[PDB]
Amino acid sequence: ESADALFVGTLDRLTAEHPHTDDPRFAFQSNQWNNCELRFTQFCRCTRELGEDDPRCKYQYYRAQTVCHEFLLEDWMEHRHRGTCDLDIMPDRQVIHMRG
Amino acid sequence: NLEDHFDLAEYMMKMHNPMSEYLYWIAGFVSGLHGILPLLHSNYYFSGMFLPRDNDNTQLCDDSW
Amino acid sequence: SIFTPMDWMFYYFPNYSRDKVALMARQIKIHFAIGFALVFLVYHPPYKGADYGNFHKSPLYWYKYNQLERSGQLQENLRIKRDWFYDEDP
Amino acid sequence: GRRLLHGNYFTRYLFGSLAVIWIAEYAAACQYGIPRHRNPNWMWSWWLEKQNQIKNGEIPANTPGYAMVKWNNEAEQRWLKTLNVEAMNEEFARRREAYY
Amino acid sequence: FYILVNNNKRIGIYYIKLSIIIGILGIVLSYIIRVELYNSGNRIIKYDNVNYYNMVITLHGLLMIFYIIMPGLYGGIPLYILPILSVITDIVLPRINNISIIIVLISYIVVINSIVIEYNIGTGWTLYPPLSIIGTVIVNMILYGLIIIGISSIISAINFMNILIVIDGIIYVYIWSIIITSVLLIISLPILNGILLMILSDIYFNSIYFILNGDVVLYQHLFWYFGHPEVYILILPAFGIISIILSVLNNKIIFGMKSMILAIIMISILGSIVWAHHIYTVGLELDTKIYFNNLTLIISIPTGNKIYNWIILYIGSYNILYNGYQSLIFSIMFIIIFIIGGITGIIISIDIIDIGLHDTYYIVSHFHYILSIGAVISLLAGILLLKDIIGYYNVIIKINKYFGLLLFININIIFTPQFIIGFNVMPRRILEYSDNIIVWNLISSIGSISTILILLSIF
Amino acid sequence: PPTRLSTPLYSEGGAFTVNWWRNRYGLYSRRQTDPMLAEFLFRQQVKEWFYDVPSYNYAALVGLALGILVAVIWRHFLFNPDVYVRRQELRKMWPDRHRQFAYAVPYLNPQLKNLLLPYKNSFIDNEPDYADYNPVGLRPQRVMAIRRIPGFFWAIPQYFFEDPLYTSCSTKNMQTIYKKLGYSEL
Amino acid sequence: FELNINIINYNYLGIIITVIISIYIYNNSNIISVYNSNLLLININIWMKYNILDMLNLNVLDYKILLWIVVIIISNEILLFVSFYWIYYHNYINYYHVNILILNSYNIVYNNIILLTLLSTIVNIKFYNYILSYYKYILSYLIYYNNYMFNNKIILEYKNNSNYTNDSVYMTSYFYIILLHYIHIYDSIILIVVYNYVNYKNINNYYININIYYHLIEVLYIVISILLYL
Amino acid sequence: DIPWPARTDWGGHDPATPFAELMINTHSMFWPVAIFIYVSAIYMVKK
Amino acid sequence: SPEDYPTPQKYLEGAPIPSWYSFQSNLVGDMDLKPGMARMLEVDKRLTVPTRTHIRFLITGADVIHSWSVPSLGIKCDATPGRLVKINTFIQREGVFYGQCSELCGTLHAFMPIVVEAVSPEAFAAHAKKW
Ligand SMILES: CCCCCCCCCCCCCCCCCC(=O)OC[C@H](COP(=O)([O-])OCC(O)COP(=O)([O-])OC[C@@H](COC(=O)CCCCCCCCCCCCCCCCC)OC(=O)CCCCCCCCCCCCCCCCC)OC(=O)CCCCCCCCCCCCCCCCC
Ligand code: HEA
Ligand code: HEA
Ligand SMILES: CCCCCCCC/C=C/CCCCCCCC(=O)OC[C@H](COP(=O)(O)OCCN)OC(=O)CCCCCCC/C=C/CCCCCCCC
Ligand code: CUA
Ligand SMILES: [O-][O-]
Ligand SMILES: [Cu+2]
Ligand SMILES: [K+]
Ligand SMILES: [Mg+2]
Repeated sequence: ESADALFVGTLDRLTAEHPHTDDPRFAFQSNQWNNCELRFTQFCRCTRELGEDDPRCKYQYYRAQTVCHEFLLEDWMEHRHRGTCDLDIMPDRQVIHMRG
Repeated sequence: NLEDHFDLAEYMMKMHNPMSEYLYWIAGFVSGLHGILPLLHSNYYFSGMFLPRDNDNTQLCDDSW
Repeated sequence: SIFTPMDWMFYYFPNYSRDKVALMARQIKIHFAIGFALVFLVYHPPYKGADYGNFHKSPLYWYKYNQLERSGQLQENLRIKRDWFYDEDP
Repeated sequence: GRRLLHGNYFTRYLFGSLAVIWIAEYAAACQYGIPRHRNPNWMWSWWLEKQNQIKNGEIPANTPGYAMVKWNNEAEQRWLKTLNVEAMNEEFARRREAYY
Repeated sequence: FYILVNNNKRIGIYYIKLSIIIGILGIVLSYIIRVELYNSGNRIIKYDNVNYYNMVITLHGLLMIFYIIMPGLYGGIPLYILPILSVITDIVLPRINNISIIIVLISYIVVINSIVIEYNIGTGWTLYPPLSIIGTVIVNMILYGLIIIGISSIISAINFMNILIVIDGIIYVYIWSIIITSVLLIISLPILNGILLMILSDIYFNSIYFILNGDVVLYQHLFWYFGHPEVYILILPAFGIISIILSVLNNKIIFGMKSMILAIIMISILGSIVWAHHIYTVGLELDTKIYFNNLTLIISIPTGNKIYNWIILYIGSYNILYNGYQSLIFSIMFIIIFIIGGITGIIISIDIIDIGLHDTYYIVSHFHYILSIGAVISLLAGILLLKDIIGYYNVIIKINKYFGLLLFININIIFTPQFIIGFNVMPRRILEYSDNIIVWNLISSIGSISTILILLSIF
Repeated sequence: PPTRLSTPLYSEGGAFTVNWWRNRYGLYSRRQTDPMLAEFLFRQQVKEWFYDVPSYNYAALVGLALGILVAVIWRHFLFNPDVYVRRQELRKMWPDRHRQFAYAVPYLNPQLKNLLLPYKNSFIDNEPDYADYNPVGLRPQRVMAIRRIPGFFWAIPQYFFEDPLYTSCSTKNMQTIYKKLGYSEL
Repeated sequence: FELNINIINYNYLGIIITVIISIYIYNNSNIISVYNSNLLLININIWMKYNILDMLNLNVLDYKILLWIVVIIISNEILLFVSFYWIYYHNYINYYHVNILILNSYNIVYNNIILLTLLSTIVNIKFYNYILSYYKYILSYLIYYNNYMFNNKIILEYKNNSNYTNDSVYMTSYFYIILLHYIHIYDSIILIVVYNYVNYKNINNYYININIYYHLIEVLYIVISILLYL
Repeated sequence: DIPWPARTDWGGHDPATPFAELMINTHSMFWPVAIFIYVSAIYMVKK
Repeated sequence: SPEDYPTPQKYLEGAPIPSWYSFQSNLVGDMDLKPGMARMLEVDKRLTVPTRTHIRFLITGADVIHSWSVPSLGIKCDATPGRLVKINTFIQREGVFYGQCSELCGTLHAFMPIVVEAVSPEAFAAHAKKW
């Protein structure tokens, strides 16, 4: 309700209420690749917590589509289904802190 | 020697054999052919003709020739 | 010295210009600091320069504004000339 | 014997440049109000909660992260078929007894 | 001997001779392009052989830049007069000078052989990936030519820099022009080599720099970090020539010699930091765009000072001296023509104007007016000034007002209409186009055939 | 500029002076083989390059250009949200990079952007305020300028109150016209 | 009175070297390329002999000319490495969160930095002896041992690395930067194998060139170590 | 919208967005300065 | 938590989440041209957009660098692989705006035109509902 409610809670909310507008974290740059990757990671984390059938995660996918072209999503969604998507590996099976 | 004073003395003193000039022009002519001959060869390879007929890739009137 | 003919600098400030090598160095340094300052003091400053209620209105602005205000031109200029798309066909 | 550069030029411009870089960065952080406290962890809240449950003993030790999600990819389904946390814990317990 | 000669003056002649030979191939390609563009339809290239057109435009650009104008203005006139201007017996590195010209010829043979033997495809002279790295072997051959050419350019740059150690007189403006171009080469070439090696790695070593998660825009940065310094490496020697001709023919001492020299130095430094005006439409950050646009407009200041210093050289000269000599006419024509090219450069420098005018024939006309007209005429004017010293004959050029007039008129008929179609708009690097752009394309084509005919009258 | 070697040249103290330049000018020189000849050549160079009035104009231009250049480089590294030198945030997924997201909004609103955006009405004839209103709040609401941009904008009147058609071309009157037809919301 | 310069009028090595280069392109066998490289080495050595024989001219400016050429070359070597560092940092935003194992910061960096430092100390001793008109036989063989160990360590690292060039631009840049350094290390072997005592001493450009080059390569490794390992 | 025959269209033509109008006017704004730079310099190309 | 994934209340109550539709736009061949079609510029599927609306165009290139150019809309954005460039537009008049690829992209760089037709918002809604 509050006028600044969107900024309150998360920076994510801003684009969730206005899907086709600039995200505060990426509005400074015309290139929106990083924006797409954040949105996909957020869809991946939603399903892990709520499942695919949850309306929330379905909307997190619509939000990802708003910024990600279909040819990228289809490829990244196949990697996710196989279990090779680097944005969805469970954190205890990551290797980012190993050997350096 | 007096003959060796000037670089390219025969040419500068206007005694050189004309064949040297002919070779230079021939070399330039061959260089030019490297743009035309492969054009003809490539056209025939992918079409069967050495050169197209103007606007033969578009619809033409019945009497067009 | 900014936008300064250095012939004038040599004439009016002879002692400051005596060492021409040092004079050249100051020329470079002064303009280097000016360029650096412009980026970080005119362009960079965040969340500044958005006070559009404080648009500077120069003495010439008011001269021309009052002239038109005195006559009806200012009212006529500000009036909306058309607020419909189609004319009515008789 | 005539000198071209500063008598201590190498150390001067090396350490000096590093000092200016560090000081300028602190100034930049202050002007933008950037949080300066280093966090070495991921911020996925649900994950950090699961990790606390493991530290509290609510979730058994060495339980994989894919044994806790509400959606599993194909490769994690393959792993779940061979997962035996109870056996893993017993094996670790045996090792400790042998060591001591 | 012929190939073994180390004489710096003989090698200078070789550079001019080879530039004319390779130039014949360059002009022929240009005629193919303009013939094709005469109307809409296919005229001399089949629709199934459109890859040949892409190769024609690619080779045209590469040959004219690296194998014709650069060997002519930085290898030809420089190797012949620089050691004389420096009152030194000969060039500092005799054996290196010999191998440089041989290297240029060998790289030319590789390129033309690749036309004949390899499949003919093109990716522009700017070899943008990923298109350049998904092509056939002809791209590999072209890369070898560029790398080999780079070796010759750098060693020649080293040769000229050594003149500072031996010069026995005063460093004239022309000598300063070559030295600064040499510096620009020493600093820009090593970066080019690196990015070219990365193109090779992706073509031949299964590297992945130019596939997803690797930024293709990276290539454009490193390429143009050499690209724009290249356009000034090609123009600065021309400026040096213009200064000598105007002073000598008008019998007037150069005015503002130190400002001329400091203008050349300034152009080089600025030209080394403005490359991204070629990358305006990629989507760079707002502040980057503003920086590059700002610094690009600054280059006009030093460039403008040189132009006005040239004008006063011609002003006030004695009337009794005959002013119809071809060298003098060409030198004057350069000022008139270069201003047109530079002003249009400033127009395209504004990025918002550039959005409309990027990859359009306006850009073509811009760099043609400077290179195809300005640089060519400067090289001609320089050779013409040295006709007695060089000693060539069997041509009617020295006093030929018809040639100068016809060349000026017809060259403008070719490229002035290309400015118009830039707001029509006709993209670059295309062969087919809409029927409503035929008029201007036709006019330019008539100009191209005419210019070629005028090249035959000199003999 | 003295013409006799007996008359000394004045030098300031510091790292760029006549004395500092003399010490280093002939380090690589084969021509300065004795004091008399060395001084003659040194003064010849100083006279030619440092006593040349127009040369100082280029000194100003190099300083200005270099100062801008150094600062734009530094600004990117220090403030641009997309330039990473530290690695903490690069070792985390995008949703977790809070410290780097803090640079975003401050960097999105530089002073000159706020100062110059109102002057779009000097480049656009129809609806120059088409993009002024934005309900989100990432950027300030924009108000059109009252005067033309100083310089080469002679085609527009010096002040927009002088222009007769300015008010009728606003996005507000255009919205009124189209809303009266039911054509569009904006 | 004599001329200031003894002009060289003719040269035929240039043709041979340029033809040798073409063979690299116009060939159907990689064995031909191996033997062609030997031809290149031979003819480049002849050019070096021409430089040594130019000593007979007793020209003071010859040392200076060659020295400044080396300066330019070193500059070109530094700028090529810069281009690789540029390629590396341009994609920095895609590093450290990918499922690859980056290199440790303990083992490789330390033993390599310690090793390359010892190489510098040997070259420094060679310079000191050069100044003192003295020679120590064992010095060159210490360099050979250092090069052998460096080659032994780099070979094992590459063979035992579990990430490949096609895995990420990070891995490609790591391998390429390390290879570029190695190539410059191998070029140092090419130069140092001929080190001997020459009685014309400090008018020999070889000695100053070796000192500069070795320092460049070691300094370049400090930059690499900070970028990649630390 | 579409190119038309024998049209100069100096600076652009038929804008359909506010930004398109901006581009045309930016070119038109600088064009007189370009003419001044050319005319003023060329007039002095003479003996 | 569920609230770490912000979603509008309407969708949480069962409202249908929108889908997306993709279509391919290809040049009309010379032999397929009709009497009135513009050669080198016509396409078989045009992009319809509403006028007097703020539209965000996100442009990328799948394989090589293309460039999406619509001169009438003042848009020339490079379709570079790896970069999803945002371009904002506000069409003011109806019509059909023709453009061409502006980055040499291979053999048929000259044969992938860009046709955008701007219609009234009421017309766009009807079109989108049917197609
Ligand atoms: C841009 C254009 C327009 C420009 C306009 C503006 C110009 C402004 C002015 C510019 C001036 C620049 C400075 C000039 C300085 C000149 C100095 C000079 O003269 O130096 C002396 C120099 C040498 O004189 P010299 O000192 O007496 O030398 C004595 C020799 O060393 C010793 O004498 P020798 O007799 O013993 O010589 C040996 C001779 C021995 O020669 C012979 O025995 C010759 C026998 C006859 C052979 C004739 C050719 C046969 C060809 C057959 C083809 C058959 C095709 C069949 C096809 C069938 C198809 C079905 O040769 C050889 O053995 C080797 C020859 C190698 C070179 C020739 C190569 C030809 C091309 C080869 C292509 C191969 C492609 C292979 C592809 C393979 C793919 C798998 O002069 C020259 O070399 C000639 C220069 C002439 C021009 C000078 C400039 C004049 C002004 C410009 C005019 C315009 C030119 C335009 C360009 C050309 C257009 C085409
Ligand atoms: C030697 C050749 C040469 C020269 C000198 C220049 C000079 C300049 N060029 Fe260049 N340019 C090219 C060759 C050259 N260019 C080529 C070949 C390309 C295309 C490459 C490709 O894309 O494939 C290109 C492309 C190119 C573009 C790309 C446009 C696009 O990609 O869409 C731009 C825009 O910034 C540009 C700008 C400039 C500027 C601002 C100058 C300045 O140097 C001009 C300076 C001169 C003047 C300004 C006139 C003289 C000065 C005065 C009369 C003083 C008074 C004037 C003022 C105060 C303004 N050039
Ligand atoms: C300096 C280099 C140079 C020169 C001289 C020319 C000269 C000419 N160019 Fe140029 N051209 C380029 C460099 C050059 N060009 C480049 C770099 C491109 C872009 C490549 C790309 O798109 O990828 C290009 C593109 C280009 C195209 C675009 C094709 C396309 O991509 O769609 C066209 C045709 O419209 C064209 C036409 C011409 C014509 C008609 C001439 C001339 O024929 C005009 C007439 C003038 C002469 C015939 C005299 C020339 C004489 C000499 C060069 C020899 C001089 C030697 C001495 C004086 C010793 N050029
Ligand atoms: C010799 C003793 C041992 C020294 C050991 C040093 C080891 C580490 C060295 C690393 C490289 C040098 C830089 C060190 C920086 C340390 C501070 C630091 O982390 O800085 C981070 C900061 C930004 O960090 P983030 O928070 O991730 O980004 C936020 C959004 N932008 O980056 C920097 O400031 C460092 C990078 C830039 C360094 C150079 C300064 C920038 C300007 C360069 C100008 C170049 C043009 C010419 C200048 C000429 C002189 C005026
Ligand atoms: Cu696609 Cu051009
Ligand atoms: O390129 O200017
Ligand atoms: Cu450029
Ligand atoms: K055509
Ligand atoms: Mg482009």
